[PDB]
Amino acid sequence: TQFDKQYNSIIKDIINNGISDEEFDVRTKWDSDGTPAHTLSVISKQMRFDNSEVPILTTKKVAWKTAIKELLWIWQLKSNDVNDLNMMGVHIWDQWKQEDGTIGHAYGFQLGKKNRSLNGEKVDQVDYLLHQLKNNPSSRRHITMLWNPDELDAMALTPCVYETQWYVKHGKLHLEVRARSNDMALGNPFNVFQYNVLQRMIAQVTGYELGEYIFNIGDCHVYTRHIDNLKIQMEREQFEAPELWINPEVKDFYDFTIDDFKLINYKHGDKLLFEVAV
Amino acid sequence: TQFDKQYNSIIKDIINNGISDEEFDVRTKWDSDGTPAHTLSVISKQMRFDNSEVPILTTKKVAWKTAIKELLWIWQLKSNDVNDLNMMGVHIWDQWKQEDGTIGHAYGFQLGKKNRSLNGEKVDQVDYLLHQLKNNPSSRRHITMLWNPDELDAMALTPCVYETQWYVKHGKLHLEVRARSNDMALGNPFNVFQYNVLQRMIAQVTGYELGEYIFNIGDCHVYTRHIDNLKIQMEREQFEAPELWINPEVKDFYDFTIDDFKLINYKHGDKLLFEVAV
Repeated sequence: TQFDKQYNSIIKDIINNGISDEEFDVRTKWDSDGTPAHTLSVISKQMRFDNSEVPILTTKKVAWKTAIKELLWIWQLKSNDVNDLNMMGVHIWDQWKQEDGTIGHAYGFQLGKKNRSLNGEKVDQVDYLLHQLKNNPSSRRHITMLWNPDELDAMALTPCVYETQWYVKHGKLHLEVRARSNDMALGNPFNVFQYNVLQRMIAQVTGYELGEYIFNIGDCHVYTRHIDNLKIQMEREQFEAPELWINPEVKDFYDFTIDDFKLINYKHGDKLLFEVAV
Repeated sequence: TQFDKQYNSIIKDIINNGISDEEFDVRTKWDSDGTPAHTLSVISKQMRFDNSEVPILTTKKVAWKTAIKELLWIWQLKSNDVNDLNMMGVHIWDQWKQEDGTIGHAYGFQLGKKNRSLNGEKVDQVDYLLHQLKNNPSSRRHITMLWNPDELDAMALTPCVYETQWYVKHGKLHLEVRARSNDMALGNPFNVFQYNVLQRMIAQVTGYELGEYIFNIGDCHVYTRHIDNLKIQMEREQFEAPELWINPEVKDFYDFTIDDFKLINYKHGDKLLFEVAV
């Protein structure tokens, strides 16, 4: 399957055929020097996997544990409170916390709203999805959406991976996800691994085998100063994918904890430091 | 960039590798005899066009005028009233008409909700998008969304082609659209033409040239009794694409009317009758 091979192909396309945003007055700067941080981009890319391997990069280490913590905060706890994430030892969302400690009506807040009728009760997007995957498998509407048009102005940030659609065919659960934009050096490897974990989780609790995993990206971009590191990274040895052990005893989506996941035999290349933009 | 070529490739893939829904207790049946109407399907397909020609089939006639009428009702009038569509002489939505004459809070209703703050006024998704394409071209969030999670239960039908993402690069306006599901025989040709017309309208009024046009589909299906006719279509002669004249004098999106569009030199194959699935 291999994520290293697909990722390298998309990166080489951006480097070779990407379009620069030098024409625009960009709002991002390099923190080492205050100069404008420009990117090269391409539109509409897709990565697809058969699930014979965990989609994880071996040419650099992906921060797999943090990826799963963030997934749990959004999908399982359905929280918009950065303090819950701090308690899991995660600090990457601190910059976005509002005066009240939350990120607004974004991400987990959207997955927690009880806005769907089911069995005469009001349930959220997640519980609705869980029920429908088991009881109405052939549905052409198994979708979750974080891009709520009525609440965009109340979000501290708008989500990048904002939707999923699921399909059940012949006992297999297929997942397709979309990101409206992705920084290919820093965000993409993290997001691709993270949603595959979500697919393995839900398939386990709904009773299905793993189908295909498809990850779509609208604006694929890489910052110009990251290009040197990406070129090094593309010449590195690629290892065999590691195994992801997920505790077999978990039967309920809300019972999973960070200790129920383990990556076995994860070999990867040395650390590359990427200049910060923001 | 014949759409005929790309369409025929997808259809062949479905006929050959498609998966049957015979395993499920389908709720659709054939009009002629009441038996269950099953389908073959494939997941996640994509068509891309460079806009050098109008994406329209020539192996059968597409209902181009009706497609533009429904587009204006949803995007320009932003109406959920079937009576408005009947006045333009269109009846394909009558079956979904609720007792108040509307389709609930779907389609046009979502595009007309004043939910975004802009310059001291509350504006809807379409005016917000028009403003942003001109004033914040480089945005990674030029998205419209009809899949509003808070209102799915208030919709008489959930939309098939439910989202768009727009990109502005080097003076060109690219459009990416997604359908969660598409009946490939009856719905896809109509939907693919209809959204390209929207691209041309919007580019004309915002002052950009035409970029790429991408159409993504999640569950791609064809009803089994439609197969023979599709096999016929595939062996038919293909003609050059017609030119689409759009009135050069319209400067405001809200000024376009049906008489501002004319297809010229549209040659296509003879009529094929497809069995109705209720």
